[PDB]
Amino acid sequence: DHHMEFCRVCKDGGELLCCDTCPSSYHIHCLNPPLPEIPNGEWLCPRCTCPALKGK
Amino acid sequence: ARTKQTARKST
Ligand SMILES: [Zn+2]
Ligand SMILES: [Zn+2]
Repeated sequence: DHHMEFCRVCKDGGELLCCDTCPSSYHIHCLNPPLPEIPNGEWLCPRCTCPALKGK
Repeated sequence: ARTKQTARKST
């Protein structure tokens, strides 16, 4: 596998949402909008979901 | 969206 073996939030290795763009691992409830189940399609972690790079 | 299941802190 190519992402963390536990939720970056909990350090718990439950069902971890494999960020489609990066090796970040989270529980669907350790996100901003908690999910009742793993999303359909391209899911990105909070780290990847920032469109505006705050260079300043 | 993908998911892994490894070592969650149940034990
Ligand atoms: Zn978690
Ligand atoms: Zn990511």
